[PDB]
Amino acid sequence: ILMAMDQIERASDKIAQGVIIAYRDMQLERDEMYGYVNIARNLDGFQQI
Amino acid sequence: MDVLYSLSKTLKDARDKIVEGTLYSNVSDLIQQFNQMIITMNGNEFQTGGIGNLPIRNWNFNFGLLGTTLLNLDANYVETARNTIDYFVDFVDNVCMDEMVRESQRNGIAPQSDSLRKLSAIKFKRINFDNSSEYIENWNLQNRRQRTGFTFHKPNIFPYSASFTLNRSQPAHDNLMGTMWLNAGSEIQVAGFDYSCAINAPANIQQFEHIVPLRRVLTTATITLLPDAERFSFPRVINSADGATTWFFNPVILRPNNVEVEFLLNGQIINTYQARFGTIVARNFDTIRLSFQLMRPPNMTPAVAVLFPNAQPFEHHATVGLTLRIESAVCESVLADASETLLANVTSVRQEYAIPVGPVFPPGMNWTDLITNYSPSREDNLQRVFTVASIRSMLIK
Amino acid sequence: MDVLYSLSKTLKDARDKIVEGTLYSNVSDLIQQFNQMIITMNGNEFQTGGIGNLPIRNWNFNFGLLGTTLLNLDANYVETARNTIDYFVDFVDNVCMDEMVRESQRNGIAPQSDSLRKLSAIKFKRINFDNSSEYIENWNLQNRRQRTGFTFHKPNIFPYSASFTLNRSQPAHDNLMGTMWLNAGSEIQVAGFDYSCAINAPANIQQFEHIVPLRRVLTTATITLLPDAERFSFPRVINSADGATTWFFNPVILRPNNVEVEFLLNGQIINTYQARFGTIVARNFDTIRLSFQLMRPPNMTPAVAVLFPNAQPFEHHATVGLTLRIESAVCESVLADASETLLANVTSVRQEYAIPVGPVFPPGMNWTDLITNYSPSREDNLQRVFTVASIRSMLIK
Amino acid sequence: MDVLYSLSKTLKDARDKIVEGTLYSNVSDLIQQFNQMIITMNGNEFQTGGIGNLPIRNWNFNFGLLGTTLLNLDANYVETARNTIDYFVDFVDNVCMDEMVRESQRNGIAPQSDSLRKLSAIKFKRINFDNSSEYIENWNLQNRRQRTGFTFHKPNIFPYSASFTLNRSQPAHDNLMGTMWLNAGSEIQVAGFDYSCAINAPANIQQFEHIVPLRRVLTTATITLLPDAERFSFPRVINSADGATTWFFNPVILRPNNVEVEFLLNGQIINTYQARFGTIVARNFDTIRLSFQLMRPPNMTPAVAVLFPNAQPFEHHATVGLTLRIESAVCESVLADASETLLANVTSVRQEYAIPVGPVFPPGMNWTDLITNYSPSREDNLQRVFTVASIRSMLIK
Amino acid sequence: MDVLYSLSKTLKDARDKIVEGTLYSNVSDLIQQFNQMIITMNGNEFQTGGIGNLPIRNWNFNFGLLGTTLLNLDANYVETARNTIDYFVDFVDNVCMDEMVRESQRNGIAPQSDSLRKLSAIKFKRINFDNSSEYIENWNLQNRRQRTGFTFHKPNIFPYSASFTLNRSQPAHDNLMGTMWLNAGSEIQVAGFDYSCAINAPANIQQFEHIVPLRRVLTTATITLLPDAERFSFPRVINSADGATTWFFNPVILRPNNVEVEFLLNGQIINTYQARFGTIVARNFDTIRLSFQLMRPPNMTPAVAVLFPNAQPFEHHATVGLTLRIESAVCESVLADASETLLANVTSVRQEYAIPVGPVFPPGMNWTDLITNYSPSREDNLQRVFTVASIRSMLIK
Repeated sequence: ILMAMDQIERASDKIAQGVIIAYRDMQLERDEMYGYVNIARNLDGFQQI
Repeated sequence: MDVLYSLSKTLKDARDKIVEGTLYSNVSDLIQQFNQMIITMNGNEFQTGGIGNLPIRNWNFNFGLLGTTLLNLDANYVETARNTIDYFVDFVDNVCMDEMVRESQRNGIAPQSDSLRKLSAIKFKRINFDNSSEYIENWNLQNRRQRTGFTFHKPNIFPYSASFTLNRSQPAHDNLMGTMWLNAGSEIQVAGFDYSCAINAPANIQQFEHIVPLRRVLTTATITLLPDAERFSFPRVINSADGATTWFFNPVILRPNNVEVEFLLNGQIINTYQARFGTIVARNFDTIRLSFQLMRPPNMTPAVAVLFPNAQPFEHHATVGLTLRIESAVCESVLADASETLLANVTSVRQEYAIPVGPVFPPGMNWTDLITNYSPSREDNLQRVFTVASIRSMLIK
Repeated sequence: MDVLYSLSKTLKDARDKIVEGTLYSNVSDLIQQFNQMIITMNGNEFQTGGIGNLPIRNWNFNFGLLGTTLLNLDANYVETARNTIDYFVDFVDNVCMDEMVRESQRNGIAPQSDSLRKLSAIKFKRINFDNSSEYIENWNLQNRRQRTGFTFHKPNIFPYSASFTLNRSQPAHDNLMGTMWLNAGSEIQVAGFDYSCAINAPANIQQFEHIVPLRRVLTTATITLLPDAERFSFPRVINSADGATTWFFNPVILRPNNVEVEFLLNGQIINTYQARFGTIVARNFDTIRLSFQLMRPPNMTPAVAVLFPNAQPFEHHATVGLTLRIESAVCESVLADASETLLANVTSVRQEYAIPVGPVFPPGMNWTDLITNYSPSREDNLQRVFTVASIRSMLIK
Repeated sequence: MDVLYSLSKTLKDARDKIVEGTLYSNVSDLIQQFNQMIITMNGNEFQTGGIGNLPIRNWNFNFGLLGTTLLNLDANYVETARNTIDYFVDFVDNVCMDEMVRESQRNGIAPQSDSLRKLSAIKFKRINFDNSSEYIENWNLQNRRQRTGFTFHKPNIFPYSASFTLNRSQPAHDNLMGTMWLNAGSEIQVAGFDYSCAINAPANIQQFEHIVPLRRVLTTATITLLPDAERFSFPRVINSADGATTWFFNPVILRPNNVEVEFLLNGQIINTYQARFGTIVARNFDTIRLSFQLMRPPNMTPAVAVLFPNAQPFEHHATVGLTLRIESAVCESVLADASETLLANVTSVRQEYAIPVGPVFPPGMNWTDLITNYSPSREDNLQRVFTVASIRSMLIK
Repeated sequence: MDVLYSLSKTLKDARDKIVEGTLYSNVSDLIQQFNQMIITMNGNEFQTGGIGNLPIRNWNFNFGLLGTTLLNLDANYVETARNTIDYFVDFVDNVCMDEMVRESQRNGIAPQSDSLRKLSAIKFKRINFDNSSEYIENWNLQNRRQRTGFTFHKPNIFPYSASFTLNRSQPAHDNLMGTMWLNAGSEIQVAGFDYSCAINAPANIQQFEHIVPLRRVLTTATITLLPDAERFSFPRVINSADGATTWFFNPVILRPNNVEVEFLLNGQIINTYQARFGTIVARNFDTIRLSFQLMRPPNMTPAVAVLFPNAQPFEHHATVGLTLRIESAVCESVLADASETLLANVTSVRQEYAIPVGPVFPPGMNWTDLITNYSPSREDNLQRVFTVASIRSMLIK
């Protein structure tokens, strides 16, 4: 139940996993379930708080 | 390193299998992997070039994502896929060409160019499509302190040397007895010559020996053995080491008897063959030792009776020849062969941008100068450059 | 053209994947591909042959779809698939044989046989599984006018040519001096012969120059260099250019001096190597130039002075030989290679049905005449026939 | 039989595809296959070894299922996978080694060891995965009587036999007219020599004939024809037929004319090539019969009158030769090649433990004696051993 | 590797900080580390030895915990800690000794014994306490490929070579003018001798120079320079150059004039010193060249007037000397010194268990033969073994 915690937690459609702010013009992603959605798959390259 | 191969394999798959008309269900895994790769590589900066004459280029990865909706692929899908593919493959090829042109005398198993240094981070370890290629599999095996292997067709492993050693010598050079050989490529030609046909040697039989070691460990080698060597079967005029002496050599190929080969490893006997020819094989050997007897025929015809006088005045000298060719063999280290294009591609890329000679590799990538002083660090660097060259060979055909 | 390769690849996968015991998820994509193929191919009749001794057969695909099972297959499903596989492999073999034996001066990129043209319509483009082989990738990339090439090992490129040249000649034929060469297959052997031992030439050194052109350029080639002629070193009775009288030949081999191997591009110096022998690498070239000097030995022992006097008559002539052998290279245009059985398959299919000499290929599929008159139209036709043969060589081992 | 190949393939795929970071939608089917194989292979004991010096080994399988819930493979999953993969690799290697050396003269196309016999029952049939290599698919095709095919590169098909015959001889061996030929590997060099230059034979033309029977059937073979013997041109001292005397040889090479080369199948003419040196191509043949001519030149120069005097003495004799080599071929049976390491592999594994041998295989896998007498049972046993070797080469290098 | 040093440091602190009566405030972190180590290591199994003379030792980690109470430690707590301390010390010592006697040709940095390879797993990373010694810090900084650095007290870098050269020579050995030098450890004692007293030489100055190449590059070298040599300053009897007899050498010391010491790097004269003695500093150097001149005394007193006759008969010779000693050194690569004793411990265990000799280390782990050909692979092996020895020396004095 702990090894698969992240998959159960993230797949929920009521809570998110954080917010990324960059103040730089960045494009959005295209997915076959949300259409044009603003999603960041990874969090590399920023300060984690 | 392995991340680069995963990217190369994914790029090849996207370049090839994405064609009009195919069912989308056949590339669902491929399209998902491609989307994951685009996500991982996006939003990063990479630099290349700066040493020698490689044009410095700057890459910024701002790209979209391929759709996962169309039931059957269409033309615009292909055009967008190729639009991404061209930039990705240009980046891959430039990364490879930048990696090939830098070397380190120590720790050659590690990345040297900035691109592979950045790709070593754990963040970029999300793209590991497969390791089906033999060279990349060998690299992974070497990365975990385990046995490796390679398969080659006629691998040039013998050092290039051309010399002859005399056992009996005279200043006038008219009564000689010695061994002449040439170790070129993957073929060995050894011929022992005598001027008297054993008229004064004990028991009318002359014994000849010849030793050629090796710098690595060949394994499971098919060896072709044939008598009466080719190159040493016609008259020659050859200079000597004195720097002022020239002698003549008139060969007459006798028949070889009691041919003895000895495959040695670490100063021990592993395979021994006697009085056999055709195609032979040894399991594991490190050096080759050959033994044979030059025998004077006790029975002669007048046409032969004039050929071998019983006095010092000699009209024709005698010798026997042996040829040894390695057709197929298995090695544990990277070796340049005649059935691949790796070392040739590395040298071509080196000379294309005219990189100045490094501290480790001899100038011009001269193979003989590399093999005459083979070192394990040079072996590791050669393995790295050969793996990256094989990665390059998967893109430009 | 792509449809035939799709058929071959999917037939091999279906034959070598659907065996009793495997899980259902291992053949899902293949099962759907076969279902789509059966849906698309049924109904459309086809005709093969019509020319030569190849029988004129008919085809009308009347096969239903395949089943499935959740746990594992059953042998009845296996044989139901196998019968359809047999019909399809017969059809593919027949259409490949039909495609092999048609050619014309007009653009050969377009299909020629009616079966392929009827297959190449938009109506049957959905059955396009993948392009992962080598020749198919080359074809697809050449369709879009990009960098193309093929992997060659011991390429049989140079035409059969046995000719010699003279620099000074006499009607008596006892004072010859010139260059004799034999460039057969992938091996180049050039020998410069002198009878006067350079006792009359300035600086006592005789210069020999040899040049050989190449029709199609080469890239990242590896060539071994041996400073001898293991073939042109025998006593010979060579016919003169007169056609009725012959002259005598008797060589003695000295070590060549100032061996210069040159690689040029359109008359521009690219790669130079001085006094180096062994496996060397040339970045790119399209012509080969060899220059070497025959030097009279500074010191002559009696066994040497017996043969090279200041007098006129000679019986033991002098000659130095050079060996050139190409191991592997990648060429932009397709060339008949030795590592694959493509040429043999092409000529077998051409000669089975007694198809006379066409307007392009020389009679008997002789390679020397075809490669001596290489043209871009012939290049395209050769590429097409090679790709068809490669597709055919996948189903009937 | 195919179960061992399936085990090798699944182990290799798991070792080169189960790497941390890959998407889980790329190895789902492979992981399903691995888990099902583990489920099917649990609880069965196996005994391996017990012949010769090969140690006796025992194997027990008892393991739990892997994980299938993660979406990105991490350290623990790959660690467990490698932990079980090492044990499976050891099992495969030892089972293959034990089953390989064993031989029999009855039913050499059936399993021979305890492991293979127990692993080819009904229950263990649900682990077959695929047949992607060439040797295993050839095995499958030959099992149900389909056309057999094999691709070789310069294979050792002709045996080794250095024998010669003389048409006109003398009791003292001074005036001879006969033929010599060295048949070894895939090379055929037949030379004809006439001492008198056909001054007593009609029409001044002397004909030499030779036949070389191949031991099996070939198909789609490329032949390079160099019209000069590389060997039978150096001075020789050769022992005569009776073994009581040896005679002298001083050949001089003359170019051959009216060269006829023919390829016959089932005792019937199939292909005819005349006076075409270089590259030739044949479709299917079983016996090579060569007929060439030597013609005395009509007019001669002052350097030639001393070569062929019509008088009694003879010291230099007109000699011709043809070089026949196969650069590629396709056969229906199995023969030792030059591009791979099958024969080397079997010889190494057999000689490592020195299994006692009966009347099944030739002593020490002597290839020449094996080709000498070729019984179908030997062919089947050799094919089975080569297939097992190919399976072995997939996992352990 | 780092885990081993962490274990060593933690064990040393545990054994030398936990003494009866000490306050809890000085051991809190150490108590936490000990508890973490025992709670992580428990339940595993380890094997070691089995090669040479080390029997297979099996270790099981099963110990209790340490209470977080008893602010002041009593003796019972001391003994309970001591038992586990002794067991851990024995385990660490045996593992280190097993590791110290295994070598490999390639990838020498990585561990070879099964114990360390197992310890390099993922779950054991929890104990990586700290890094404080020179070797551990240098290793962990080399893992990121940063600048390396070691401090040595009078190292031994110069290979032994008691070689001499003669500029002018004759088979009489009574008129010589040359130089003699010794390369023993950190001492360079060069000397230049003359028999003619420079009467024949122009300007009465006999030039002397000498070159000694260092195998590695040093930085921040303090050099003590003295103008007198105390080795080649006594009557001696020395074998000749080739060696056929013995010549005599009767020296007299003279004041060197214009002494020049230069430290070079790749052909650049970096640091210079002219007519200076005492101490000098070279910031970065790899080669040493010394030049000094013998000067005939322009003025003489009766004794030295009779010392050198103007003719060829010479009863006494003249010789100048120099002395160079490396006081302290800083190098980028590991070395053996006269202060640290890690090489001594390595050789001690080597000859304690008499492990066979690998091809990468000369017998006896001698320093002269090893430094004769200093290879990067041997350098990596030296670095690994020296780091392991430094780890060991922190536990067993």
